[PDB]
Amino acid sequence: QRAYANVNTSLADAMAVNILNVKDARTNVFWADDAIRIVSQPIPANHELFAGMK
Amino acid sequence: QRAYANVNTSLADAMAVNILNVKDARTNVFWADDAIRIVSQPIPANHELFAGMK
Repeated sequence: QRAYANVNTSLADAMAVNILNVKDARTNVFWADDAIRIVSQPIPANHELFAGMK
Repeated sequence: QRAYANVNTSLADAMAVNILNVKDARTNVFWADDAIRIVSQPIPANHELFAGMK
């Protein structure tokens, strides 16, 4: 399990939480291409079961 | 404009109007033909948005 470590230390008891967005700002987004996907499934309204609608 | 004048005299200030219905008698109507226009227009139900019906 320790082979998957990312942070160097565990959360302590009294640790203060910093807030990185202090002020309103317009974002700039960057990623490696692989990170985001779009999953899409078809909706079968062409099936025999729907005979009313075109 | 005077070509359209159908009356010899404009309305005075104090002038007696005369209502001609003193009784409930049932009408007898006469007109010169083409005095009543009947306007018609189709209802377009054949459109593809209506496809769920004949």
